[PDB]
Amino acid sequence: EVQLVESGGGLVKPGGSLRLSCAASGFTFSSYSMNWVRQAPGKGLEWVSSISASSSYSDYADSAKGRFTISRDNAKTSLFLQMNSLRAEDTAIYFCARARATGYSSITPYFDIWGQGTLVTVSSASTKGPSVFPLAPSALGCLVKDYFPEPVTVSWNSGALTSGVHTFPAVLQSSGLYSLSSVVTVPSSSLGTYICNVNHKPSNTKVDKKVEPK
Amino acid sequence: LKESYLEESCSTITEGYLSVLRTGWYTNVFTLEVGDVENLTCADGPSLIKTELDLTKSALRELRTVSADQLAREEGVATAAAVTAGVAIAKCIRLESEVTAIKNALKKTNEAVSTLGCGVRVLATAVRELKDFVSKNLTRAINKNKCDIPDLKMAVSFSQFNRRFLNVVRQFSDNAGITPAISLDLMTDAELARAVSNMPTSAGQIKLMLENRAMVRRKGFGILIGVYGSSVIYMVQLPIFGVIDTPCWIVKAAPSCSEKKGNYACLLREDQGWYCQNAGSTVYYPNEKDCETRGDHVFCDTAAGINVAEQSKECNINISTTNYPCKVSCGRNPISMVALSPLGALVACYKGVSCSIGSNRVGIIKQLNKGCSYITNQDADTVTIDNTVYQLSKVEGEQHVIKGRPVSSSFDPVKFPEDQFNVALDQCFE
Amino acid sequence: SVVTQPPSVSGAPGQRVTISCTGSSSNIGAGYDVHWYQQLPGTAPKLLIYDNNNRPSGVPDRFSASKSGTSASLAITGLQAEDEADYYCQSYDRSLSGVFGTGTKVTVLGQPKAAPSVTLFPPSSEELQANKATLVCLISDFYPGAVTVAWKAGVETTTPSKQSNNKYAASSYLSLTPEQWKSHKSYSCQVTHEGSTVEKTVAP
Ligand SMILES: *[C@@H]1O[C@H](CO)[C@@H](O)[C@H](O)[C@H]1NC(C)=O
Ligand SMILES: *[C@@H]1O[C@H](CO)[C@@H](O)[C@H](O)[C@H]1NC(C)=O
Ligand SMILES: *[C@@H]1O[C@H](CO)[C@@H](O)[C@H](O)[C@H]1NC(C)=O
Repeated sequence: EVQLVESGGGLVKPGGSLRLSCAASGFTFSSYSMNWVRQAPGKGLEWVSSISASSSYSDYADSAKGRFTISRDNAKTSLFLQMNSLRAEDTAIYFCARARATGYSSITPYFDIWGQGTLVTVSSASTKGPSVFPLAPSALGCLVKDYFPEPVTVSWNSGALTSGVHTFPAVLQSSGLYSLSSVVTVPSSSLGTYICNVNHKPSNTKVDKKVEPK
Repeated sequence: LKESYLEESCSTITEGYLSVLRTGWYTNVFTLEVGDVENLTCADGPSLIKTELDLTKSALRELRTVSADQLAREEGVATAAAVTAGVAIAKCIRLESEVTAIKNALKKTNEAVSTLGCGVRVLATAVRELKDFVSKNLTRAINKNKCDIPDLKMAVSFSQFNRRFLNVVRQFSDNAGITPAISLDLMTDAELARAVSNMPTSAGQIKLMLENRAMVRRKGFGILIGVYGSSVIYMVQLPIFGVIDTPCWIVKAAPSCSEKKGNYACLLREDQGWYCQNAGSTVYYPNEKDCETRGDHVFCDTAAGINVAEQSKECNINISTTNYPCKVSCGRNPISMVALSPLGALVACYKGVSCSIGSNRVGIIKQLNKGCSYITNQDADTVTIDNTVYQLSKVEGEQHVIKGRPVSSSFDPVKFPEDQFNVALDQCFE
Repeated sequence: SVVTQPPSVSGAPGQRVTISCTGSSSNIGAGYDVHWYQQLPGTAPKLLIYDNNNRPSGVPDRFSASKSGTSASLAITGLQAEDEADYYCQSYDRSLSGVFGTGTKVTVLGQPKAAPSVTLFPPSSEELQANKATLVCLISDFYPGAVTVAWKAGVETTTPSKQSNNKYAASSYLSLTPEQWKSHKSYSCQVTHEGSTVEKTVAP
């Protein structure tokens, strides 16, 4: 089956270096030009670099020029992106893509196969446990304030309150840390107990706060 | 480059070539302005200007006739495909609205991009030197049909400014409106560079094309649109190489025969020629004329290819593989010949011929034994069969051999079947 | 320059909607073709259109596209719920090489409009004890998913997400030093959905 599988994504500090690898299978790898495309969180697609079937031609976006070097090994059917001098704006999901070009009226490459992408996170921040403060029912919830990295799960009443609950998306602050909120709607007569179950698997932290009125 | 002599099949495979495959066409339309030369005459007797004027008038009258025949008729696999596509665009430009649009967009400058009513985006180029000379210089200096003037500069300039037009008329008359290639008269080197730059391709394609212009002129061609007044309108098709940098290889082979007391049993690989990877398909070109080489780059036409299974390449490792029906031709009639490969030569020496390899400074290096021998271009400069001398190339590369008893040595010449052409290796045994 | 698309397009199920792709002389105007991709949330982009107007094998005929001069457009004729996604146009630039359009979110309006419910939570005493103060304005149960929330500095708002009941929900956070909460008499978060503003205020 035609498949591309990226690897090598992880956390890195501004000025650091990472090498991404794409394992290609299911097709004649040496027949195709290959590309890297990236997508910052909540942003649009951005072409990064290309390499020709036998590495004769390579090209890079202005942002990657000098810092990034694309390469391939047709023997192992693998593509690689060497990223150096990484900055925070390089935080993105990096996709590996097979290119095609009909070459009838122009040479305009399209990308017909994409890998699922690996996440590259560039931050001066380090893994941090979350601090959970309660949202006072006076709609009840619990707010996680500053944690790192992003992965964070919030349940209520050990999963009993599965209906009537929404865990919001996280927000990155100038601090470089993350904050989430989980809300619950219950009868204002059912006050007299709901517990806010939180898990920051990255830091191996599990907080179980309870919500109570002022 | 890397060449491997396959001893079991008296064949060679040379690898390390890089594809440049033509996938499309870029149209550059030209408007060659001749000017009102038909409203000029020389009533003076023989003269230099008179000779040039009559050549220009006749060339322009001949072009209107080659155009009429061409229009009547229009209303190698690659050459046939190319012409069909060009003639379709030519019929678009031949419409009255498109000509005037092209002429209008070219009134302010000598070059403009235009999108035709057919949706084809073309470059238009004005060539005005001949009309400008005729209107701003000749028409006036021939005041009263007096052409025997003592200026001499006028005659030289007239000859200088009209030869491109004359050469264009010759090419379209000799080829019935469709030239085989792109001469310097259809498109100068400056115009070719301008068009190559205007193409929607990549900077790499642009360098490969500008470093291989002669190859570009051979792959492209020209089509006469027509004569609209004193304006000659023609189009040039420039190749678009949409598939590039993929691996290609060439297979050469020669007859491999065993012999038992005058009876022969012969084997010949029938899969010779060029192979190029093209997007999950291997493309095969049986005519080595369909591909031309420039260093590691091999230029071919995607329209002339044949798709083959990727397992066909295993005939270059084990012709007797069970994973693909390697095509061979068998028979009891040996053929002595030389098959030049990029880095050497296969020599097949049988029956009553004399074969030797020679040096350009020493002469005969040695006599060759009967059967198949592989000669590298570093061991010899020439191979001779009887009186025929073959010159080896001077290309450098890696040479390798895949040793192995020739498959034809297993055949029994005594009672060997009749000549089977284009069959599987198992069908040759019996 | 950059290839621009409208940020959002919306239509009812069964409606035809169009997505424009505005290029320039160095890309589409230079003779380069336009491709289109569809990206569902969480997944890799999928090829939707190649060479201006061709559909790959697994693309239904309700998608069509075209190119004209220095622009292109994608048409979805008869929106279906599965067509809600992000769509990107793509070409090649003479100087920037591979270029992607800014992208368009397509919403399929398969639900009636619903006004948002706003519950503003004040800073917990526990947080003030940590020398920190954050006001959490929570927006909930609204359709469609697009809202502007206001308070100036120290504001962090999440883009509208989708909760259960297929309705949308958003959240915003104003971070102030504990002194600043005691300084003012009241703080307020104003939520605007479909030109309608909802204001909740909190006082120390
Ligand atoms: C064309 O030739 C006629 C007759 O010689 C002359 O009177 C007229 O001026 C010429 N017109 C042009 C096109 O110059
Ligand atoms: C052609 O006419 C131009 C008008 O400016 C003149 O400068 C040029 O020298 C002329 N050429 C000849 C051959 O006289
Ligand atoms: C070639 O293929 C045949 C059949 O698969 C196998 O028996 C043989 O060992 C292989 N090797 C050679 C060089 O004959």
